[PDB]
Amino acid sequence: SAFSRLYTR
Amino acid sequence: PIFLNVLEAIEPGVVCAGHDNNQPDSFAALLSSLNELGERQLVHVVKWAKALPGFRNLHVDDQMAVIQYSWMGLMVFAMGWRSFTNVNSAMLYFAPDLVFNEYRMHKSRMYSQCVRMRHLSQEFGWLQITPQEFLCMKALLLFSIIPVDGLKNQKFFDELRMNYIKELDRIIASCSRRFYQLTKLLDSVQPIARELHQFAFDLLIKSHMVSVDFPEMMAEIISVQVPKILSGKVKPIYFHTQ
Ligand SMILES: CC(C)(O)C(=O)Nc1ccc([N+](=O)[O-])c(C(F)(F)F)c1
Repeated sequence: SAFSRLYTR
Repeated sequence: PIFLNVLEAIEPGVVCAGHDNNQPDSFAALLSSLNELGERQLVHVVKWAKALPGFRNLHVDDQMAVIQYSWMGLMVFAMGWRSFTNVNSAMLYFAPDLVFNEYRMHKSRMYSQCVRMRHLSQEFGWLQITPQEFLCMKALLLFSIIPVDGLKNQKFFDELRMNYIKELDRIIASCSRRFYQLTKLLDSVQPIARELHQFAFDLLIKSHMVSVDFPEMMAEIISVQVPKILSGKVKPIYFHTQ
């Protein structure tokens, strides 16, 4: 997900 | 004051929408700007939440879930405070470049929600909410909406919510009367966030018909997470009934 990609940065 | 020191230190700064104010207002441009501002505010909410006392104790999937479910209420409550602090609630201060007078409230097709947000803003004044109460109440809003089927580690969420409630009791400490006032105000956020979720959802479904742009993360969250709230699978935690 785009959110999870952002979060896991 | 270690806890409050941290909340002050992590509080986001100013976030702009990028709206073109040097053009007559239109529904499509106002809403495309609100959507862009919502994406930029979500990035700041992530950085803020990750830095909260105890938040990293939650399961990572629960950290992500609670941010996505609570984002709209967090944004409503912070915008109501900016509106009170910057313009004495005379307009809705979404951003320094996105300030809604009543005409814009009407033009946005979100008029009822906006009036309810202006009322919330006024309450900050009426109830003499302190900046420290504001910061503790906003943090508690992160921990105020969850799935009926349970979080991955629900017990760790319950403990962290309880600790935030304890910090609010310590800030208040006549204590009961104030607790009643603040929890009524917190509960009032939830129906406004409910109505904004409904509007956002409906707008996404018709967005091609009305020329409104949604950024990728906004379109994902409104299509994947928001409908869990609208369909009653994810529910607020109310203090009063409700
Ligand atoms: C329409 C939708 C999804 O863009 C939206 O509700 N955007 C939005 C953006 C920013 C903010 N804000 O707090 O500054 C808010 C709101 F929380 F006030 F309502 C909504």
